[PDB]
Amino acid sequence: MKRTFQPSVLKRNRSHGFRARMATKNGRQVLARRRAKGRARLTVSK
Amino acid sequence: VVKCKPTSPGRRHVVKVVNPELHKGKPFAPLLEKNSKSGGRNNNGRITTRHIGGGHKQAYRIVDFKRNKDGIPAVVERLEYDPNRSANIALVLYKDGERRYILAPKGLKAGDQIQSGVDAAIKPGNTLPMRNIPVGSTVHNVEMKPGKGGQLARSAGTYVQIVARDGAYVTLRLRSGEMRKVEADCRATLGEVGNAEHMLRVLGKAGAARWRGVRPTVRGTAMNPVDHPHGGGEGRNFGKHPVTPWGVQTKGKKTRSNKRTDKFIVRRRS
RNA sequence: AGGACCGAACCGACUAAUGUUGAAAAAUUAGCGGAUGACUUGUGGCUGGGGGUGAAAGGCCAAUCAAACCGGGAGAUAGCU
RNA sequence: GCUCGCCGGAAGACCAAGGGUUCCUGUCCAACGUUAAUCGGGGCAGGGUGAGUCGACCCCUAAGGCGAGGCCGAAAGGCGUAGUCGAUGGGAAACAGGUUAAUAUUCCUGUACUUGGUGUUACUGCGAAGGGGGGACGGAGAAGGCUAUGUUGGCCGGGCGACGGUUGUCCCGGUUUAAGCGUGUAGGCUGGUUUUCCAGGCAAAUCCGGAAAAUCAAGGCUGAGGCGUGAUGACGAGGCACUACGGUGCUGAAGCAACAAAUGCCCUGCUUCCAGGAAAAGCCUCUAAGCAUCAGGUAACAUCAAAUCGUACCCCAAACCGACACAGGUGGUCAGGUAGAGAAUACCAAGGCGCUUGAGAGAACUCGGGUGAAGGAACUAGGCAAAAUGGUGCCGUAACUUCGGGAGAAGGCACGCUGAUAUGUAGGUGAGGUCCCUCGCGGAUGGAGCUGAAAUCAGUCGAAGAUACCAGCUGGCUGCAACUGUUUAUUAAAAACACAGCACUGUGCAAACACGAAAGUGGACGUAUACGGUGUGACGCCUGCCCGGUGCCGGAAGGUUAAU
RNA sequence: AAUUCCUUGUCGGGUAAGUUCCGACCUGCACGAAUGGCGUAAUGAUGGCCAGGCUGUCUCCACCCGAGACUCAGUGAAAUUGAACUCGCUGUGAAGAUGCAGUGUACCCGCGGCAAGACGGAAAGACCCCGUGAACCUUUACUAUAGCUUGACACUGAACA
RNA sequence: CUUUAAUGUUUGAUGUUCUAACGUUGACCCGUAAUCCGGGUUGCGGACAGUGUCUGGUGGGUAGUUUGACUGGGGCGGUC
RNA sequence: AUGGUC
RNA sequence: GCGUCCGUAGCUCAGUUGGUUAGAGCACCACCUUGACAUGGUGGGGGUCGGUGGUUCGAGUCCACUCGGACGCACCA
Ligand SMILES: [Mg+2]
Ligand SMILES: [Mg+2]
Ligand SMILES: [Mg+2]
Ligand SMILES: [Mg+2]
Ligand SMILES: [Mg+2]
Ligand SMILES: [Mg+2]
Ligand SMILES: [Mg+2]
Ligand SMILES: [Mg+2]
Ligand SMILES: [Mg+2]
Ligand SMILES: [Mg+2]
Ligand SMILES: [Mg+2]
Ligand SMILES: [Mg+2]
Ligand SMILES: [Mg+2]
Ligand SMILES: [Mg+2]
Ligand SMILES: [Mg+2]
Ligand SMILES: [Mg+2]
Ligand SMILES: [Mg+2]
Ligand SMILES: [Mg+2]
Ligand SMILES: [Mg+2]
Ligand SMILES: [Mg+2]
Ligand SMILES: [Mg+2]
Ligand SMILES: [Mg+2]
Ligand SMILES: [Mg+2]
Ligand SMILES: [Mg+2]
Ligand SMILES: [Mg+2]
Ligand SMILES: [Mg+2]
Ligand SMILES: [Mg+2]
Ligand SMILES: [Mg+2]
Ligand SMILES: [Mg+2]
Ligand SMILES: [Mg+2]
Ligand SMILES: [Mg+2]
Ligand SMILES: [Mg+2]
Ligand SMILES: [Mg+2]
Ligand SMILES: [Mg+2]
Ligand SMILES: [Mg+2]
Ligand SMILES: [Mg+2]
Ligand SMILES: [Mg+2]
Ligand SMILES: [Mg+2]
Ligand SMILES: [Mg+2]
Ligand SMILES: [Mg+2]
Ligand SMILES: [Mg+2]
Ligand SMILES: [Mg+2]
Ligand SMILES: [Mg+2]
Ligand SMILES: [Mg+2]
Ligand SMILES: [Mg+2]
Ligand SMILES: [Mg+2]
Ligand SMILES: [Mg+2]
Ligand SMILES: [Mg+2]
Ligand SMILES: [Mg+2]
Ligand SMILES: [Mg+2]
Ligand SMILES: [Mg+2]
Ligand SMILES: [Mg+2]
Ligand SMILES: [Mg+2]
Ligand SMILES: [Mg+2]
Ligand SMILES: [Mg+2]
Ligand SMILES: [Mg+2]
Ligand SMILES: [Mg+2]
Ligand SMILES: [Mg+2]
Ligand SMILES: [Mg+2]
Ligand SMILES: [Mg+2]
Ligand SMILES: [Mg+2]
Ligand SMILES: [Mg+2]
Ligand SMILES: [Mg+2]
Ligand SMILES: [Mg+2]
Ligand SMILES: [Mg+2]
Ligand SMILES: [Mg+2]
Ligand SMILES: [Mg+2]
Ligand SMILES: [Mg+2]
Ligand SMILES: [Mg+2]
Ligand SMILES: [Mg+2]
Ligand SMILES: [Mg+2]
Ligand SMILES: [Mg+2]
Ligand SMILES: [Mg+2]
Ligand SMILES: [Mg+2]
Ligand SMILES: [Mg+2]
Ligand SMILES: [Mg+2]
Ligand SMILES: [Mg+2]
Ligand SMILES: [Mg+2]
Ligand SMILES: [Mg+2]
Ligand SMILES: [Mg+2]
Ligand SMILES: [Mg+2]
Ligand SMILES: [Mg+2]
Ligand SMILES: [Mg+2]
Ligand SMILES: [Mg+2]
Ligand SMILES: [Mg+2]
Ligand SMILES: [Mg+2]
Ligand SMILES: [Mg+2]
Ligand SMILES: [Mg+2]
Ligand SMILES: [Mg+2]
Ligand SMILES: [Mg+2]
Ligand SMILES: [Mg+2]
Ligand SMILES: [Mg+2]
Ligand SMILES: [Mg+2]
Repeated sequence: MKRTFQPSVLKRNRSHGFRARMATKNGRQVLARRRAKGRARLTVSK
Repeated sequence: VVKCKPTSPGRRHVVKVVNPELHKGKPFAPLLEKNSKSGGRNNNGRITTRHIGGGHKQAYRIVDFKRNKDGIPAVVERLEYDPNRSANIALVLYKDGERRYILAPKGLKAGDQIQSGVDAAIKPGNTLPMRNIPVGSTVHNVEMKPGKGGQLARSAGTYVQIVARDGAYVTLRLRSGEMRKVEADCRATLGEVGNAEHMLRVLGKAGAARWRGVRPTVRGTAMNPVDHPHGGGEGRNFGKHPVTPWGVQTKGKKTRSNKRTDKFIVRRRS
């Protein structure tokens, strides 16, 4: 079939990337809710 | 202007409109630009006026709804199929090399010498403002504020007829049958607009919608009642007064409230 | 010339037999429909939960739909087992 | 190692996606592998990814994102001008041979080609933020000219056959050579050239634009492939000295001709259709600003550049998406034979695999299949399933009709091989031979040679000649819907929805109307022959009565009447 | 008739026979003119019916070749399950017995099958009821709202008549 | 006081000419390489229109809830 | 405006 | 099978309009007209307003139920 995950790096870095988390002020709180619980995979940039 | 011969279901009902006066070639190059298909969605990215989207690549042709150059005569060169509007567009060469696009009147060909301005002689093709036109002669490209651009009466085959020149105002009769006051010094153009049989064109099939960019239209009593008032029924039922999607009555209810323009509307269209 | 015909790629999925802790949480084998058009397809961008999109079945929106997914009020309330 | 089998438009040969040592070389079999297991895509360790030319950045953009100021929202913020990014598209350059256990257009071999400055000698007009030309652009269609490509000849070398025959019109291989560089053919486009003047291109223009006169009759562009050079080089039958069964070094004949032919190329060209087919830059031209001969551009030589980054490997699967080493899915590139209309089909070569459990016996029963005496739908809800028809050519073909259709209506007739017509014809191609010559890649007369249908007539084998594989069951009355389409991904594809057409009605433009508290945007850079809403659903014949309820439209003298 | 209940209405073809089909009648329970009437060439993976061709669909099933199922070798699951030394009957009885009461047959234990029972086993039943339980939906159910428009006041000015 | 109508005024309505408040999704010049915006020059409209406050009407566009029990099982009848 | 039937 | 309009002359009628008192069209013909039939007229009987009660002297009439026809049915698989 045509399954759910169809992978693309140039879409993933623009959707769930760090510079995607950049401009949205409601996303700065998301980064500040991952740093302040201390995860290793902060965002899915590589 | 012939019916197409019934070879197969799909050309059984086609009446074309063909015209051999046109240009079988490429448009004039420095007059194009880009008119991309906006797809019926605004900056918020939502469908606001429905049914639109699809079609063919419509390259805009710039066209001069002002005709500002007084005095200088202007020979016509050829005619072309501007795919934006339902008229045809003449290509005009002035006496000093400037080319332009204008609307095509009814009696136009290759060889006419039109002239724009105040002191133009009276013949179809010419333009001149409406305190020198004589009363009764039917005009197109009528402007509502002096110098804006041709705004009234600009379709395939329309006209407006000047009936009275009193004071510092003129009174028209528009193509939708409503009289109208206009400032006595707006820039109108004599004679009608050429391609007078667009209404004879039956398109023929479904495909001539979605080669023109009109999507399907689902009538009201198809839907389920969260999408339109007319829905429901275990079968067919239309037991409610006929409405829009958004609540309002549609079979007659007037919707004009632009009360800053009612100085000029002399009588409504009946 | 064709929203033409018979027909492989390609797209779709009408009937029957397999199989329903199977090779697959929707497929396989013999047959089927369209197949220069209102088509099919790779890339990118746009729309957003009472809102989006709909050639209209309440369909579909991350294997979830007559109101999605996650966290919070919330240890919601329960004459009922 | 050698018998057998399977795909050969795939399960063969590669890349962009995505994964991230899965790649090669030693060593190990405890878990992993659906079995055994010395083997591995498994465990450990070591090696392996070489660029001026090929891909990313890079100059310029399309959708669209952000957006100094700016406008508008309670703050968050929402849009949006100047600008700034965004590939999926435009922009300079390299082809062949050889080597590694595992990389090559990247290293080596002869040969290239472009883009930058700098420095010389010669002549003088250069300029960017604007101007102009150009980049620059659909769908369908037929021909013509070719090529990759294949076949039979020409030649070179080897073979005389496990049993009948095989010194020959006999058997097998081999016949390959690129980029670049002068030439301007098939074929396509445009008439050139000299001069006066102009309100136009945001100011100037000596190029584009537009009036005007003199002439000159072909000037310029475009461009597939052979043709000359590249190239006395490389490759190549091999004979073959070592020789571990690892391979190594010298050597090395032919290297021509015809015929056929693409979906590739001339082709960004031609004809024609209505639904009328992008941008800015690189590339050229043009000027007033100004530098007044220092800069600055244009020719041969010489110099060095040309940095960084990514290149292994799988990439229709065992490495990606599907929890499985999953009968699932995923976009592009190449296209051999004998039949064949053909990328269908049947067997094949180049190439790859026998799908990680087996050895047996020959029960009921079940899955997948081949055959069948008499009858031939009596089966059942129902001809469900199965069987059957099935191609090319010719004669022929009903009611009904919107003149097209119905129609491949229905039914029939010939078909294998051999010989002759013709020792291979009609046709296609085309070498010599000769003539002028406006000259070159010539133009004609010319017919060698090659290739090769289709038909008629005799003759012959079988039970049967479209023999296998592919390859329509036909006809008779109705119900619904005009039709082609589309949806309930994952139990309903239908009579449901759509549609061309008709009709009401709203809207004169800062339109109605929708997404938005608001700026603004769609509507459209559209203007009533246009747009939105509702309803019916081609076309033919038609669309009648009822304004009392209930909507809606028009009236404003009268009674009831809010805030104030 | 896709609408017709009394109904297989009534007649005629089709069949030996025809509750469906085609053609007429009208006593239409309750068609009907743009939520459209009737009609129609072509078309439909469409609804209904008869005919020729064809045969395992069938009367009536027989044989054959292959992948399983049976045996031996290696790897090796899952649903369930209070416990178990787990027979038939007539009767009793949460009222439809392997056990209770009476009676009669039966040496203990495996593989190959058939599927009647153990109210067999996955799903705290969807059907109706109960819930002063909720979601969506409709309206001339109630109560308020966005939007629409009505007048007063401000931004709001002078003369005028 | 029945109840008029002439000098002056006390205050809201009905209409018209003007413009300085506001309007301009009308042209021209500047910031400017700029159609957004802002500055002035003008033309047209103008005491309207547009907007804030209260009030009348309309308002399933949108929202929250209600709709009883008894009953030889419920709805329908009765009954309270 | 009155004037059907035999 | 809530409840309604309701229930009458040889045919449909009106009359409950919060109560008392009897109203028609059509039409059976004897007679007035026309040569002759009606189109016109006098006329006589024809309603305890289905039935049983009560408020009531005065009710066809203000009503609770019974036979008959139309006017609304939802729930239920
Ligand atoms: Mg529309
Ligand atoms: Mg329509
Ligand atoms: Mg529709
Ligand atoms: Mg529906
Ligand atoms: Mg609604
Ligand atoms: Mg109905
Ligand atoms: Mg109805
Ligand atoms: Mg589909
Ligand atoms: Mg289906
Ligand atoms: Mg299949
Ligand atoms: Mg086809
Ligand atoms: Mg087709
Ligand atoms: Mg929600
Ligand atoms: Mg889903
Ligand atoms: Mg909800
Ligand atoms: Mg709480
Ligand atoms: Mg709880
Ligand atoms: Mg609680
Ligand atoms: Mg094979
Ligand atoms: Mg094939
Ligand atoms: Mg490994
Ligand atoms: Mg190894
Ligand atoms: Mg193992
Ligand atoms: Mg082992
Ligand atoms: Mg390996
Ligand atoms: Mg390994
Ligand atoms: Mg190098
Ligand atoms: Mg490159
Ligand atoms: Mg953009
Ligand atoms: Mg912005
Ligand atoms: Mg800002
Ligand atoms: Mg850029
Ligand atoms: Mg790209
Ligand atoms: Mg690219
Ligand atoms: Mg330029
Ligand atoms: Mg083309
Ligand atoms: Mg060749
Ligand atoms: Mg070749
Ligand atoms: Mg031999
Ligand atoms: Mg021999
Ligand atoms: Mg040979
Ligand atoms: Mg070359
Ligand atoms: Mg490599
Ligand atoms: Mg390799
Ligand atoms: Mg592959
Ligand atoms: Mg796979
Ligand atoms: Mg799975
Ligand atoms: Mg395997
Ligand atoms: Mg296997
Ligand atoms: Mg076996
Ligand atoms: Mg057997
Ligand atoms: Mg058989
Ligand atoms: Mg038989
Ligand atoms: Mg036989
Ligand atoms: Mg039968
Ligand atoms: Mg069948
Ligand atoms: Mg078959
Ligand atoms: Mg259909
Ligand atoms: Mg679709
Ligand atoms: Mg389905
Ligand atoms: Mg706009
Ligand atoms: Mg319809
Ligand atoms: Mg219809
Ligand atoms: Mg009507
Ligand atoms: Mg009326
Ligand atoms: Mg009315
Ligand atoms: Mg009114
Ligand atoms: Mg029927
Ligand atoms: Mg009926
Ligand atoms: Mg019936
Ligand atoms: Mg009968
Ligand atoms: Mg009938
Ligand atoms: Mg109907
Ligand atoms: Mg109607
Ligand atoms: Mg179809
Ligand atoms: Mg029968
Ligand atoms: Mg098997
Ligand atoms: Mg077994
Ligand atoms: Mg075993
Ligand atoms: Mg026991
Ligand atoms: Mg018992
Ligand atoms: Mg028992
Ligand atoms: Mg059982
Ligand atoms: Mg069993
Ligand atoms: Mg049971
Ligand atoms: Mg049970
Ligand atoms: Mg329960
Ligand atoms: Mg509600
Ligand atoms: Mg109850
Ligand atoms: Mg009951
Ligand atoms: Mg009385
Ligand atoms: Mg008489
Ligand atoms: Mg039912």
